[PDB]
Amino acid sequence: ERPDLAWLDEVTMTQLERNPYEVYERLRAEAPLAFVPVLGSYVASTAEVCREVATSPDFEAVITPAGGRTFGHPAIIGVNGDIHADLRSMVEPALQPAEVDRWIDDLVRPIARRYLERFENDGHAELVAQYCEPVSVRSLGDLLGLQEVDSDKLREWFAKLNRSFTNAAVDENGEFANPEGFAEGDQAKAEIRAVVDPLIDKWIEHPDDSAISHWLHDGMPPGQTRDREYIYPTIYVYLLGAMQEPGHGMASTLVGLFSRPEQLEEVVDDPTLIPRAIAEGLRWTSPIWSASARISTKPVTIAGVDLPAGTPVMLSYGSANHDTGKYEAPSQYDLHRPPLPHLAFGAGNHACAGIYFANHVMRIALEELFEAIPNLERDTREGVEFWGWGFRGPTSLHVTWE
Ligand code: HEM
Ligand SMILES: COc1cc(C=O)ccc1O
Repeated sequence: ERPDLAWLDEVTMTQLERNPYEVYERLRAEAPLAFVPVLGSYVASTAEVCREVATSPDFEAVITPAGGRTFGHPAIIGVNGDIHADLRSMVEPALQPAEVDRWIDDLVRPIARRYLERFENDGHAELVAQYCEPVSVRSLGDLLGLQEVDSDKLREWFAKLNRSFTNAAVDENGEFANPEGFAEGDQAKAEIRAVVDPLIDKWIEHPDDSAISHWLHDGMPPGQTRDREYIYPTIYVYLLGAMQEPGHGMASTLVGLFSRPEQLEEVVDDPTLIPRAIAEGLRWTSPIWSASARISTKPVTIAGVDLPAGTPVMLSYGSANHDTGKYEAPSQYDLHRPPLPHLAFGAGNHACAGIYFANHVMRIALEELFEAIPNLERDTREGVEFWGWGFRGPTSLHVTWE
């Protein structure tokens, strides 16, 4: 409908999944708020527009259409008002910094060592499947009370939920172009129910220190628990992004450090630089790249576009984190980039609830990896491909050493 952006009519879903950065570089220059036809939504591409929409009193949370098809109601990312306040109060206790500091090291460090012990003397590894994803899901899985769910299964679940959640392509009429692409999401949810329903049965009668047991019990009147149908969509929120993103973050940080070998050496020599390395990794390839959204609650003007009430806007934080109005040569990883705010954890009342936990998981994992394999080198015989528009990370990370 906007004549000068008619080229957007020819942008494809596959192009956005394989490499969104060229289209979004054009968006940041041409139309920081733009309707992208294949996504069927306005998209915010710049840091200023993303932060404004995420913090605006004239917007509230909404799930993307394929995200809502995948999670249903009430997913913590998609609700507001009293329901959102309750779900935030439900998830926040185990994520409080003072609480995380009590146990995070005894949680993640033995897990990192266990996975490292399986390959640290091999001279070769694929770090996404052998280290980053397992440490991420095993840490969170244990925290949640899913100790008896294998890391293989947790990784399978987040991969299926990922593809269903981001099955965003629509046709001329705004209908999903790939309706069959939700089926594996439905299959994942059905498997999750068969595993987690007996655990919830047990936690209702015998609460313990698992996070999901506390989601059932915390803040409730005596003898009551939150209904499982009320909490399952937030369980799915965790079983996708909370399981997937710390692994994406550490893998992307490693890819960035490999691209700057002098800086990889710096960090191996001085592991106190790992937090700064991770912060730049999250900016450089944001794990949650364009998965969240808001909806206007009143008519509002953003980036010169007059939006009616009820207008969804996708927040492409991964593009916002390459805003050249903020950063110099953002496409390059640079450990020594001057520390600035970034949007990889979002903004506003729906900003990431697990920042402190997530940074610790990534930090400890990289600490133990560099301790165990200080001469880590990237297998330059194999390339690193990134995939994903909603959630983005490297599909593999082949390394060698010795
Ligand atoms: C590097 C890892 C992670 C990244 C980059 C990340 C990023 C994000 C982003 C971008 C959002 C949406 C914010 C917005 O819409 O403005 C979000 C929401 C959320 N994240 Fe994180 N996340 C990570 C890990 C985690 C972990 C490990 C947990 C839980 C232990 C978690 C819990 C949540 C929750 C509960 C929300 C929903 C908040 C709400 O809607 O009120 N995240 N995250
Ligand atoms: C923290 O987990 C999630 C976060 C988001 C943010 O947009 C979307 C789906 C998720 O599962």
